[PDB]
Amino acid sequence: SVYGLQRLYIAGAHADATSGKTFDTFDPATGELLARVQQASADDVDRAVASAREGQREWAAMTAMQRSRILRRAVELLRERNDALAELEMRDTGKPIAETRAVDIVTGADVIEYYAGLATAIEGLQVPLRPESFVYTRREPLGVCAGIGAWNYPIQIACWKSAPALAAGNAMIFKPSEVTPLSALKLAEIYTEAGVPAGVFNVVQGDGSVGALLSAHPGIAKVSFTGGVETGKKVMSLAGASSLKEVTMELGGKSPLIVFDDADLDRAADIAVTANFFSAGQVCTNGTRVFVQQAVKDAFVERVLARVARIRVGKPSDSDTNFGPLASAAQLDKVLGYIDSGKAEGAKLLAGGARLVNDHFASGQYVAPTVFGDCRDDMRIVREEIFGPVMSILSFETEDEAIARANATDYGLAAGVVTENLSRAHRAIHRLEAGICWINTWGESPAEMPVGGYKQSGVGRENGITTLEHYTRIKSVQVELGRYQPVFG
Amino acid sequence: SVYGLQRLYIAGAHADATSGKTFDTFDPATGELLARVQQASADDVDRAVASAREGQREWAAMTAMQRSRILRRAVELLRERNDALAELEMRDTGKPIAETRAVDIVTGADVIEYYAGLATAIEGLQVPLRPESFVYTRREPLGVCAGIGAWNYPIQIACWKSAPALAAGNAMIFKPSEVTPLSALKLAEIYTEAGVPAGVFNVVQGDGSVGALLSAHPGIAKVSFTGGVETGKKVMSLAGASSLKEVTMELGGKSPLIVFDDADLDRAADIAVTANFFSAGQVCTNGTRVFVQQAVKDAFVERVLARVARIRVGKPSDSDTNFGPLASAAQLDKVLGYIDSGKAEGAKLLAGGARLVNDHFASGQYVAPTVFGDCRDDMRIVREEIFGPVMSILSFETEDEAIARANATDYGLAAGVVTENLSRAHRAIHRLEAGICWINTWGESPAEMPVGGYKQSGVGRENGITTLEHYTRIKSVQVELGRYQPVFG
Amino acid sequence: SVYGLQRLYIAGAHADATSGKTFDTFDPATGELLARVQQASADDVDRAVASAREGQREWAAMTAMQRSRILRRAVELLRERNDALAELEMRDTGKPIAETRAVDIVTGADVIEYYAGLATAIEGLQVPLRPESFVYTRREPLGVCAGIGAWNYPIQIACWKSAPALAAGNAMIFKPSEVTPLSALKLAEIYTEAGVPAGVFNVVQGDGSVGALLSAHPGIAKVSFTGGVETGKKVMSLAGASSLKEVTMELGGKSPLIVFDDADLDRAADIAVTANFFSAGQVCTNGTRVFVQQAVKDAFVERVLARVARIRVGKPSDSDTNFGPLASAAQLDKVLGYIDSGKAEGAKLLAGGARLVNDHFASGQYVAPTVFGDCRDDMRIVREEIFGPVMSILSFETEDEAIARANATDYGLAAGVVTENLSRAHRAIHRLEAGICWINTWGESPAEMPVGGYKQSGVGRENGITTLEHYTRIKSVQVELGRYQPVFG
Amino acid sequence: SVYGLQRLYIAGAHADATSGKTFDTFDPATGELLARVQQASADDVDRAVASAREGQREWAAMTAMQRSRILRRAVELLRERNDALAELEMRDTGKPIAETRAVDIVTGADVIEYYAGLATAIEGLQVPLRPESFVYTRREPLGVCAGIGAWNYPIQIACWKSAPALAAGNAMIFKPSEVTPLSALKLAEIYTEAGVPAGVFNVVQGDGSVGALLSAHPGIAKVSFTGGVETGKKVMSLAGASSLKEVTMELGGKSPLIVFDDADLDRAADIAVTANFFSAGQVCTNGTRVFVQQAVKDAFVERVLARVARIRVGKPSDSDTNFGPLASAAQLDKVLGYIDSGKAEGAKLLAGGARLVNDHFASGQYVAPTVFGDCRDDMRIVREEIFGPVMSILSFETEDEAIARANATDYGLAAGVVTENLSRAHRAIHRLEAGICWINTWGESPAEMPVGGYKQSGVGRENGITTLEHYTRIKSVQVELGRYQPVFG
Ligand SMILES: NC(=O)c1ccc[n+]([C@@H]2O[C@H](COP(=O)([O-])OP(=O)(O)OC[C@H]3O[C@@H](n4cnc5c(N)ncnc54)[C@H](O)[C@@H]3O)[C@@H](O)[C@H]2O)c1
Ligand SMILES: NC(=O)c1ccc[n+]([C@@H]2O[C@H](COP(=O)([O-])OP(=O)(O)OC[C@H]3O[C@@H](n4cnc5c(N)ncnc54)[C@H](O)[C@@H]3O)[C@@H](O)[C@H]2O)c1
Repeated sequence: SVYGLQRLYIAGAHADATSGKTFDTFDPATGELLARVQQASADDVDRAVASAREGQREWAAMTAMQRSRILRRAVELLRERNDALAELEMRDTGKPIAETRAVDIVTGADVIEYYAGLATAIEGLQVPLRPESFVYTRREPLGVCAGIGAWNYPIQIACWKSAPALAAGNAMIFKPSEVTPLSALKLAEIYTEAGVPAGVFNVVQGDGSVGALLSAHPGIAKVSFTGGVETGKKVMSLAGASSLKEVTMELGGKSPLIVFDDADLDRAADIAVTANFFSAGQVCTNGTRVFVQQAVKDAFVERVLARVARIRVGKPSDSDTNFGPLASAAQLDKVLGYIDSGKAEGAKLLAGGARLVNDHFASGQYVAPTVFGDCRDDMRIVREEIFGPVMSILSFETEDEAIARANATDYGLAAGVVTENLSRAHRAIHRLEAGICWINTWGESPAEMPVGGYKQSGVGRENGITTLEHYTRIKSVQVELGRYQPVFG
Repeated sequence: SVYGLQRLYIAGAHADATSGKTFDTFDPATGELLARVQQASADDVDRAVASAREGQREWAAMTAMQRSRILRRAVELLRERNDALAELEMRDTGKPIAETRAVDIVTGADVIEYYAGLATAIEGLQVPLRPESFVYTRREPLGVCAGIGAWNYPIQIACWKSAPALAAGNAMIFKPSEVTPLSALKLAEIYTEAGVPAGVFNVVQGDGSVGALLSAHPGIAKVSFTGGVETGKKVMSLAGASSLKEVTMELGGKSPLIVFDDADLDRAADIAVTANFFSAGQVCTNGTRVFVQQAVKDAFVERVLARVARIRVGKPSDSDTNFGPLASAAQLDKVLGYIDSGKAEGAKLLAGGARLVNDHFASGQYVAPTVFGDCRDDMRIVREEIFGPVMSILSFETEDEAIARANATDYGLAAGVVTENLSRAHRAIHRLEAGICWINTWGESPAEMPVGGYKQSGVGRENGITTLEHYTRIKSVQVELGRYQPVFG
Repeated sequence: SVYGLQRLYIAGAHADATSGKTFDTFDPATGELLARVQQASADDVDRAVASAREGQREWAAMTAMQRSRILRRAVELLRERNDALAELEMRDTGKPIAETRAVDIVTGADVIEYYAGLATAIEGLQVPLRPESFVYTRREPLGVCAGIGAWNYPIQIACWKSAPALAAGNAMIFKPSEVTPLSALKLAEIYTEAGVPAGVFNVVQGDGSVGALLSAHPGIAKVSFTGGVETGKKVMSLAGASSLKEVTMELGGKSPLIVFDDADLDRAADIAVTANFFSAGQVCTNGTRVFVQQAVKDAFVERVLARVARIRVGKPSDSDTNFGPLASAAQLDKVLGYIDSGKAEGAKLLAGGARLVNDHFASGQYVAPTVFGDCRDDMRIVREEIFGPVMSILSFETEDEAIARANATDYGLAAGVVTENLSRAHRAIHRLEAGICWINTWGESPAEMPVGGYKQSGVGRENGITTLEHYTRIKSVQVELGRYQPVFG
Repeated sequence: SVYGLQRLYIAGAHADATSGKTFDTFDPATGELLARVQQASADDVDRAVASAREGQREWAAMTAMQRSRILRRAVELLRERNDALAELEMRDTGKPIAETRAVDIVTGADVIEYYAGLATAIEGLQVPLRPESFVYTRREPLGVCAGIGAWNYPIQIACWKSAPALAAGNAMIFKPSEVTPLSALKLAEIYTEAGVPAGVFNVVQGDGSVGALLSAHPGIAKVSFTGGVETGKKVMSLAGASSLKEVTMELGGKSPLIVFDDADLDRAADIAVTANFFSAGQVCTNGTRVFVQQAVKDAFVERVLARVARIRVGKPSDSDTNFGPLASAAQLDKVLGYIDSGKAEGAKLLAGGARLVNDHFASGQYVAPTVFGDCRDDMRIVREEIFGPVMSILSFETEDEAIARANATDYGLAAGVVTENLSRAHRAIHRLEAGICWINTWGESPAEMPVGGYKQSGVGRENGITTLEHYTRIKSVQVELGRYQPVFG
């Protein structure tokens, strides 16, 4: 194996698990074994909670500025090690090195940096009731938080969950996806090197059974989960049933991109291609239902296909590549099944549609960038999240029609519109039932911008000032300065 | 029956249920039948959701000030009808008319009044990213919210759940406790009279199975529940597993009141009595573990018992009464079982301890105000919420000991201290793991003050500005004003 | 006279001044004497301050909700008396009854209503420093505030200054313009009837020398002034030099309206006419420099002139009138001098340009709606605020040129653009140096929206949540719970 | 001279003035000439404004995080150079090296660090008006700001004024006191080294005439001033009269320290000594009216005198010194004049009272730590700020008396109480008319805590989130998405 045996990270050090079990992580471009990874046992999760409880006490007793400085040092280390971490993330995920060098660590560190600076701005309120009595609130740490990661943006997710948790004075136990377990360990080392106390960021490893141990643990105050809707429902159920934990969930989507007849069509085609094929289509917010107004449909499709034909499919370790394999064979099987469904249900295959098996591609999990035209709302590929590089193009006649069809889903993660018109841009966005909305762009997720789902695409939010506040619990304190008037007299 | 046949309230009118089933509500002071009440079916809940969806559209399309004015009119009607509603609430709950006339409707209307004024102050954010792009957020209504009530403060709970929901532009379907189904229908009539559109406040009736219909319904965006911890775990589980609803939960407690050696002991005894015997002990925030420092224990207990002996136990319809029956026979059986447990495990009975069965008391559910001394942390009466008039007095030696023992519970609703010392008052409160904290007072819950539980006593909060914010969902809108730089070039 | 002798309003009643001096107010449509008005002396201002100090104590001692309810009662009275107050305001100002019935009292009451609801939401902060110490802030009333009014919106200005001051717990002494002294006394009667304590809203009367008495008085904590830039500089100077008062200033402008080549030209012409001729041109925020892109200049001008020709100039007491006289002979002389200047410097007269003196118009102060074309940036009519019905139309070629020329002024009150393009609308507004910015509309000033000037057009803001915050002063309280470590040991 | 010829700092470099004039700065411990400093001319101030305008454009066009990183680098440099800057500040001010090494740069950098992290959290609002229209606000930089410093905390004041100004995207032109001109130049170098663009922090030098050039300059948007009340009144007057600048002022005080009969008397004596003799008494917030309740007066005075006798008066360059000379001969003359007044008016001299003239002290400006007892409210030393090491002790009988006498002043900067009682601590502080209030401590000014004066002790605030917001101006933007309804039709 490339990276050897990897283990748990508890109490400021790498540590042997006590399960007697390991799992494998692979390079999905080559099938090379990257590491054997020890799986945490229930005892290990218990120990990680005890460790986090102890570290949280020391961390929360520091001043807000002491925490700020330590997180700022972690940011420095992430910037310094960006390229090395990007190489590891590329190996583990299959995403192109051109992506992991520019996006994954950059934006992960961006959010740690943002919350490092805001760690001093967490304030309660004060309000008088009368001259003799007033109320103040404290925003106290929750305690020990759990984060459960997905495999498409492993280190970015670890950063985005741990940053507001740590900035607010919590500890976090993080479990990466078993598909991509490696970079979370590097973040744990960096937090320790930056000065984070032992236990404040612990990493446990394993499959969903280890995630369930975290969701059920009575010593954990909050769970933050990124993954599929079916798993999210199990997590929220168990986290609530076990000990009434606070919950945040980010759960995938079938987000609509609406290209109006007064769109800039070059802009629209660029957006649609980014919104469907970045990270080989494995992005929760991807704009996978592309609604295009009839009058510009043919011109728009011509532009999309010309851009899709120029995608540089290749080895993700090659800097010239901008589209690589999917992250697993299970991914490839599911995506190819959806492509079969689209063909069977009468969608028109306009580009791609098959696994690449020539030369080195045969050793990886490569599916061509795929575009279906003449799609209908009742098709499986239109109704269900594919989580791969499959664009569905749907025509519409009127603005009201596009909005109604865009909203006719139980998903609600993202939405976007392309139009040059001032009124249409805002009025359409205001009617779309999604938490993350883009006008004349797609995909950017600034640290300042709260992101999360409507409907079954999630609960709660990440990023922005509001998310830092949601990693605290409110204590209201009423001070009575006057005589307590007896109620029983 | 006193009040006749009572039904559902859907789409601005009373309406027949379709379950084929009814349940009875009684006067717990006399056993008189107050009403036969129709139970909602699954199809009735569906109809209530469709009605709420329609009303929510009209309500949200109004301006914030239009909603504010209508809620202010509802406040006027609640003030005008205070005494008539207080009589109804006294009949249904058994709480003294002296309480329901001064507290239940007054404070329910107080919170509607507060949120009416704040309905115009729900604001998103704006933040620039660069000259070419900026973000704004919208705080949009969730849609249809569900509220599930408890029987100890029926109309107050209905007011506190519906006020922020309606002010933020939502509709609410409310289910009162089957023990106290009557006053919620009066609130629904009042909202309609005040100008609330049909469907914006609907009432369904029934036992826990009807509450579960609401928690599972895919058309409901949020559930707010008041009740016991074990029911709350079931609700949060089903609400999350069904459709990833947002959840607020207020779940009872075993709140500590710490009387220090430098407390004003008259103040402390007054607080302890209020904190244990108001509403015949049926208050979630009651200070039912009374910790008293050894040096003042005997003097404190003497003062407590002198006040307990002056409690005016009697018919709740008599204005001179300040302590009446419990709300049901099941409540009485549970409370009497706890008294049996306390005696068996060795707690010293200092006052009360038995059912009152002389003269008219035999026809009601009356338990004497009960005080146990020499309690231990391991006793069932100290570990478990009794939800009746049973005070447990525990001695301690040191401040560190009192704080450790106060925190050694999975509950976390309220806490309080009595001390004349500036440093001790705040330093102790800051270390107590509870959401609702009182210094030299107990029990007041101003509209401005967020209230809710730590640990297993709750999720989320009620009241205060922050609670209005959590009856909206955040939509982030990024506006790109410049060229979209192609990612696939 | 129509309304008789009018006096001061101090300590909850009308009261004789002690200056020995009076001044007259006239109806600018007819020259009829409306009232003889007593002028306040320095000793009267002292008495008003002592009265305000006493009333402020009672008012601030009330709860926030008590103040909220009283302000809401004042709103009810203003709505009930809207038409009678509108008639008075039309007589005193000369503005059409169609305006005063729909705008002046409606929007004055709108802002009192908004702040009434927010009076309960004034909150300080709390922030911990370390376990042993924390800070909270109080937002305390300033004390006695002064408001100085202008004659174009007399009762609206009185409402907008007094509403945040009173909601925050202050008293206010208000001096209306000597041109329009009457409606402020009616507002003072209404506040008293609504339950405002004696002294909380006092009215003094007189010219600028009485305004200076308020600005200099050592017992006044803050001055809010509406008026011309040159008077404002005198007020802010004296307010600061006398006792370091806080200051809010709203000072008029020369606001640009930019009509782009992709504007809806019917929309643009409607906006331009409203933005220049409402209230006979006597609006501080009027868009009196109308920049029009060359390609649409002729078509835009044709539409403007067609609308100007349909303005209904007439008696302001007739409901069919939508354009009446100016508020005084001094105003007319100034406006006519500007028209003379524009003609001399070469501006092309397109409409209007002279006093109306036929039939009844001869008895009033009427100037025709006037439009100049082919204007230059160096013209006096383009550089200087006219405060009358005189539109200056300026052609431009490029967007960069329009923005540069729009910004090339020491004014900075308002600005606006007309364009159908999403990018242009926001990018242009973000570059315009004005506090009040409109896209595809003009003139609306919602209670939620902070309004005020950049550069020499003002200091501070009115309306919105932030303005309520600036009618309080911050007290920071640090609580030390631990040992004070000696600095001199 | 020790440091040679020092000059202006404009456009990223040291620069020759064009006045032909210099002034001298001295070491007040020895009379050694530290530097000749060039005085800025009017042309130099004009050039500094043009430079600041250009640098502000580049600085504001950066992202908030780019500004944050550059300010964070400035903090690193200040930490690295703390001891060297502390030595310079000790030479220029006369304050003990034990103070300048621990306080002046530490807390100056603390505030830059705080605002560096908050530079990303400056947000406007968004609020809907109706489906067809919404408002958003921008918080835009003011532009070029001016800061005018005092000599008691030269580099700390430069940091505290420049930090929120720069974090919010402004440039600042700073003029240090001519008594202490040196360390502001070092801060300017550090900002440049950290990456601040040329012109964003410029330093001009000279006496009050140069300060007046800044206050009058039409290109400056805001003035922030620290100094005496008489000068503050001139600054606010001229800043308002010239161009309606925004103004912040911090202006000295006569702050009361109230020692109650239930104070910890050792704590109280420690506080009183710190609050009167730190920085040789040259602190604006010093607690120079020490009110002591009669029952503890003698015990309190005995403790104060014992601590005063242990003050280590000596050379400020000696690390063992904790009390050095005053900053100038003019200071010494004024302080000795006040001491003469106290003696003449009958105050009892309890400690100190004279200049130290033995050995090396004769070459410095040394006044002994001085305590007066049996003071009265009508004494000059009690009514007027001395700005030197002169404590006035006043006895009182009742709590109401102490509060009334504490408030009977036109000052209102700080106040504090010493008491062990919870109720008394808060109820007294809530009644004291001062912006900066301390319970059982004195003098700490955390970055999170807004600080400034009531009454004639100031306008506006420094520090806290609120001050960052006051270095922006609000632009409200109304977007109309629907049809503009013609007003003239
Ligand atoms: N503020 C609070 O935290 C608060 C106040 C009042 C009561 N309580 C708690 O309520 C308890 C009362 O117990 P109880 O057995 O009479 O009532 P409960 O807790 O079982 O029921 C409360 C409400 O939930 C409904 N319900 C019951 N089972 C449900 C289910 N599975 N799904 C959905 N809704 C369901 C009930 O019909 C009722 O409306 C007290 O012991 C106390 O702990 C809490
Ligand atoms: N919102 C605004 O910015 C706004 C709205 C209305 C009017 N204005 C301005 O008001 C101007 C009207 O000019 P005007 O000469 O008739 O009135 P003005 O500006 O001189 O006076 C306005 C008010 O200030 C008082 N006043 C006058 N001199 C004073 C002094 N030295 N100290 C204190 N108060 C003093 C007046 O009595 C009156 O109440 C218009 O040209 C326009 O620029 C501004």
